[PDB]
Amino acid sequence: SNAPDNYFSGQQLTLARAIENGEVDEVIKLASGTDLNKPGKEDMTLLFWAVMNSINNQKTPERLNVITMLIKAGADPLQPRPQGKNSPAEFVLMADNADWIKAMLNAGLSPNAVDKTFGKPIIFQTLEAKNTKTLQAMLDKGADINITDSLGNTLLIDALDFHSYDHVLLLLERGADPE
Repeated sequence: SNAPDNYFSGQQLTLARAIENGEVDEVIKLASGTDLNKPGKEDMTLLFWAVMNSINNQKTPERLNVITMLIKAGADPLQPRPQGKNSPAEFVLMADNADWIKAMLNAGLSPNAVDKTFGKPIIFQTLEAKNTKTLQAMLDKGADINITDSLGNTLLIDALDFHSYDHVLLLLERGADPE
């Protein structure tokens, strides 16, 4: 049957079970003596495991706090996956709401962070979301609204180019430099 044992063994499996249980104090305890960043099987990581298991109407605030506590303990929210697949922070910036990114910003994720594969500001991932909530979270936490990619494009230029009007209008309302 399907269980965290699909991905993890040993001390990582013990911590994956505490994550699955939404047990914040036990996660805090186990994290110290667990390799937080070594992938398990199928490229699964403990932090991706915490993002998946947060989707539960039981103990929801505590399950978001498990994400925060894993990052404070040294789980890397910017760790890439193989073959150019993205990090937990980049992944949750495309989501329909900002609960995940807020849990990571609460653990000291920089709103100006760049990805470790390509060096792109992770805030560009918000332009892929269906609404402006993750961009609002990053700008609210003090992201540079005028940060550029390697070719000098801003969030505003990219949003205009794709006709992502809701993102354009939020960026303008927040004072994004149009030149």
